[PDB]
Amino acid sequence: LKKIAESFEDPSSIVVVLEFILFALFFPTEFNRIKGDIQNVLLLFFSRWY
Amino acid sequence: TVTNEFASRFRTIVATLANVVNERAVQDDMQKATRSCTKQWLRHLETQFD
Repeated sequence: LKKIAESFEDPSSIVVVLEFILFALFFPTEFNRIKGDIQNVLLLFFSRWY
Repeated sequence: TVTNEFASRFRTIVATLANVVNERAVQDDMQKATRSCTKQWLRHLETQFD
């Protein structure tokens, strides 16, 4: 995955999450190929929000 | 660690102070805008500390 620097302060940051979801939908295969590197971003989003 | 424990402790401290400043603002009927601004400032502190 091309690196994504996101802190997830403001709720608008959800854009990034939605991006991945769309990428999971349009390109399930490629997403399967990069989903760990995606999970590093989501772990930040989750540790921040939940 | 994926996550810095010192930073996470600062997130808990800040969550506490946030609910504190909030409880004050509702006690003093403070305008929603200024409250959201104090919260955005606290979140920013969290990202900075992280």
